[PDB]
Amino acid sequence: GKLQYSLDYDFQNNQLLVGIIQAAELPTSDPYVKVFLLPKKFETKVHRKTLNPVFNEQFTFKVPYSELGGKTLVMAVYDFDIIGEFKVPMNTVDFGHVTEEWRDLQSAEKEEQEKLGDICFSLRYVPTAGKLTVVILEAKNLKKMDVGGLSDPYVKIHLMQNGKRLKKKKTTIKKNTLNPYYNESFSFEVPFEQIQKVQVVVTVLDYDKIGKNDAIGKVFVGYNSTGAELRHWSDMLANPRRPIAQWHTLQVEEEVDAMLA
Amino acid sequence: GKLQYSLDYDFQNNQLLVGIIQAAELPTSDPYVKVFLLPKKFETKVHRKTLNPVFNEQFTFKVPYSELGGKTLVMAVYDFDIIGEFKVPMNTVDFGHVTEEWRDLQSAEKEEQEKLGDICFSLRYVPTAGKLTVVILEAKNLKKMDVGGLSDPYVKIHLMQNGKRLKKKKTTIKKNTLNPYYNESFSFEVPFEQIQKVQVVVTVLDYDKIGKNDAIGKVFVGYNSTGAELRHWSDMLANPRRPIAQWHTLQVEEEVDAMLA
Amino acid sequence: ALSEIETRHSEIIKLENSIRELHDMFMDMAMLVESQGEMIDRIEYNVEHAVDYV
Amino acid sequence: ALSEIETRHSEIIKLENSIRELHDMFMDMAMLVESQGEMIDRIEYNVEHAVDYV
Amino acid sequence: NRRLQQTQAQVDEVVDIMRVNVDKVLERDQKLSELDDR
Amino acid sequence: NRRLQQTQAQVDEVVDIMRVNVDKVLERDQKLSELDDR
Amino acid sequence: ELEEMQRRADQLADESLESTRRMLQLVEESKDAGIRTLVMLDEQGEQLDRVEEGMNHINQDMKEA
Amino acid sequence: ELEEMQRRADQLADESLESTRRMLQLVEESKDAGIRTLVMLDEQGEQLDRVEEGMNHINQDMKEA
Amino acid sequence: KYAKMEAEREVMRQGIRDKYGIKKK
Amino acid sequence: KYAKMEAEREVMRQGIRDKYGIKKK
Amino acid sequence: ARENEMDENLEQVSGIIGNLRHMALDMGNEIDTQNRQIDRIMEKADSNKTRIDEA
Amino acid sequence: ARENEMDENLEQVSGIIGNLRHMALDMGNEIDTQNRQIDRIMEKADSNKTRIDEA
Ligand SMILES: [Mg+2]
Ligand SMILES: [Mg+2]
Repeated sequence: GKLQYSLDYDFQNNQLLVGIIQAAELPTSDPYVKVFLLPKKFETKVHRKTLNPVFNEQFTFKVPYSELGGKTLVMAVYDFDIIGEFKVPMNTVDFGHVTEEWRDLQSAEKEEQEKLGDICFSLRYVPTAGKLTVVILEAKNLKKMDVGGLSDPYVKIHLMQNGKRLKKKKTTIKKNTLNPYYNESFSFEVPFEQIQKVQVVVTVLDYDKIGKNDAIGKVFVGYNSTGAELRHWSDMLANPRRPIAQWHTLQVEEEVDAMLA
Repeated sequence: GKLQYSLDYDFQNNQLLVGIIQAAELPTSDPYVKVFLLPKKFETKVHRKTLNPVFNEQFTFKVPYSELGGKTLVMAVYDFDIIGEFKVPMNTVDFGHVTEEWRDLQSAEKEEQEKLGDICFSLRYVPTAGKLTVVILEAKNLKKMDVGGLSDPYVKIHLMQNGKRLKKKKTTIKKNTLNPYYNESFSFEVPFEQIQKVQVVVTVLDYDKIGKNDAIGKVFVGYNSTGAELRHWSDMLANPRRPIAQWHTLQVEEEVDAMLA
Repeated sequence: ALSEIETRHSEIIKLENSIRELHDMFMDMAMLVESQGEMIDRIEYNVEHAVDYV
Repeated sequence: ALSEIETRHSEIIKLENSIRELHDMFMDMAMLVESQGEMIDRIEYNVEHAVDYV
Repeated sequence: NRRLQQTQAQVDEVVDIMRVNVDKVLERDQKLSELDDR
Repeated sequence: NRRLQQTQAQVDEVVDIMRVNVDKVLERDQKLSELDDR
Repeated sequence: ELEEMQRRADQLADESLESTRRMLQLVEESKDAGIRTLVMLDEQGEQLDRVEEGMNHINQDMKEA
Repeated sequence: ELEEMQRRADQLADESLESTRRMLQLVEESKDAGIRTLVMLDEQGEQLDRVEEGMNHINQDMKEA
Repeated sequence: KYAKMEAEREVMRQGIRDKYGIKKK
Repeated sequence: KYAKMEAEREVMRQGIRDKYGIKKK
Repeated sequence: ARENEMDENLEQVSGIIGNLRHMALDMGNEIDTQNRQIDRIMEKADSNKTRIDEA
Repeated sequence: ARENEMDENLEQVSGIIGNLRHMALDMGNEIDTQNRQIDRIMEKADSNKTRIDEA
């Protein structure tokens, strides 16, 4: 929101000083401020149920002028338990005189998506027939590869044994979505003597990135699986002839590949 | 191996009956038998880990006596997952009485070679000079034309464009071998404007059959090539100035010629 | 920078050759399936007459 | 009664898989703690030199 | 340049699928030829 | 049969404990990595 | 003689464009063959249904007699 | 074909025994890793004691000056 | 006869497999 | 540098949590 | 332009290859299903020649 | 026998899991105590950078 601040560089000592005096036009909120020492941090005066705090606190940072506008200030004031957000590039500022101004940005920058998305599929295993069926049902919250592209997801299913890729399947493409629905069924001939040695690897890829780095994320179930993945595999084996559906969180391709090697 | 069998022709009904009772002196093996209805087949009693099975199964076949020894029986018993082999001509047998005997042939007949052999050569293309170099390196597992002859292989290289044979090269002869080594280099002047329209056809021939059907097999690379052939051509173009060597499976002359027309 | 447009040209041509191979797979598939459909025509005839022949 | 020994077999195998997951937790714990001990080696050095540096 | 690499990668994927298909339809050809020449 | 069910139940208990331990040692890893890279 | 380098780049470029025109022709003929193939597989599949029913009837008559 | 049912029960049984041998190997390696981990935590804990003492001395020198 | 065209046909089949680099099972 | 290996390391950490189904607080 | 038509051609080829991809997957699924069916038909025809061969 | 070794193996695994149980509990207690200690060390190091930052 609205906010008065000061900015000073002391050339004799080689140090930058920013004042965080007053904030105005807030949405009540019990606030506190924090200094962004561009690539330390400062704990400012924490008000309590104050829709317009004051701090008059100065913040000193001993950076040489050879840093020359490379760094950049950022301040994100939080309603204590990030409502206020404003940033200033270190190279937009003339230190011929100290500066004091009102900035009023009341919107922060949305954090990059860390989770890769989730995939739901069913597993069925018929021991007598030695037949394993995977139904890719749906995926959701897929992480976008690049901003400003459009994502065209599809799924690969690999049946592995002893680290060898035995059989490979793929879904159709669903253009322009992060929440594809498939309901596509794939069958594998796996004799019950072998059913316990195999892994089923499930990868979600972006077709628009085919031929470069295109994997969004993956999981595997079966031999050496862990977590919710083993739990789904064991449910399948516990329930012969019956399809069992479960959600899975997608994991980082390089992490899972290290597990599969 | 050893094996008791019976052979009977019923003249009143016009039908031939062979009994496959017992087998002895086997090499353990889990066996089963199969009847050779000379130019049907019967699934006999399949033992399991039995180095001497018994079947007592009869096998009826309704052939007229006007077939008169033209057909011929064959039995090839297999260790189930062809160890036993014996054949009897239908015209060596007197049906004045039914016959029962021990046959003991424990060696089958080696199947005729179906693959034609493989050829290894390198490809190099220098765009600036417009120079294409083929090195015939070696061939292996060449199929013998006729049995009891000796094979004297050599290789022809034809540079084709638009279905026209432009230039023609040939290696020396290597007498009496199915695994010739050549290391013989042949160069073609092909301007880079034309390099993409040409085919290089590689044929392996038997000099001892010159003047009759003498081609063992062939392949071509270049325009309209497929499979491992295109892959070698593309590797060559991907790697200017550098020779790239690759194995190729020889293909049937009439099949490839249809592709080249 | 003439090397660059030479290499680009050979990538275009690799792509055309790959497409021609794909096109030949589609043509061969169509030819095979058509021949097999003449097979199935025959088989269906034979089974109509062997089912009325009982 | 072959169903019974099939289901028993899949319980044995569930038990082996559960154990393999436990074993991986123990291996990962050991790997992490070892890496952190290299961290602590460094930290203890730095603090020895920052305490003699006063 | 990206377009070329993407398009080549697409073609490669379909070629891989059709190679599997051509194998399957040659099996089909074998079985049907068997059923037919009777 | 009882042995199998008992042993599975034991393994399940230790897995539950170690899952908590692995969480705690990832916290430990975070704090120590912080103290170190200085 | 780098005299004709621009001309040479121009002839290669033209060869590339022409290549992409030939690509369009190949993939349109591919698509037509693939559609014809799916239509044949549809026709032949119904024929195979009739054939399996025929076989099941031939062994229906036998297993009674 | 229930002919090989006893054989099939026998192959499954053998797979189960073999499974329990692999279980013994996994839990013995687990135990070795757990003991190594407790020994490292003992070593590192004494190091952390030295680190805390170091910190308390660094702020002991400062709060006087 | 059926054997001449069936052996000829199996040659056509191996032709296709060879052309595309298809391995049998 | 410290940021590349520290971000890489935090990826290793989330790896473990994901693998075992561990939720953060 | 010169590189303009070339790139439009490539974008068009690229869209058509996406369609050939899904046609190829359909064809494979249908040939699979039909291959199992031809297997059942063959098993039943050999059973026929069995039951008639014995009668 | 056949089910004899299998059951002995299971009884042996079972005893070892009891030992892993108590090792796991110890490890958790020690990591807890040490996590509080690393917190104190961190608080005192940030207080250090405070007292030196002000001086
Ligand atoms: Mg159908
Ligand atoms: Mg301690």
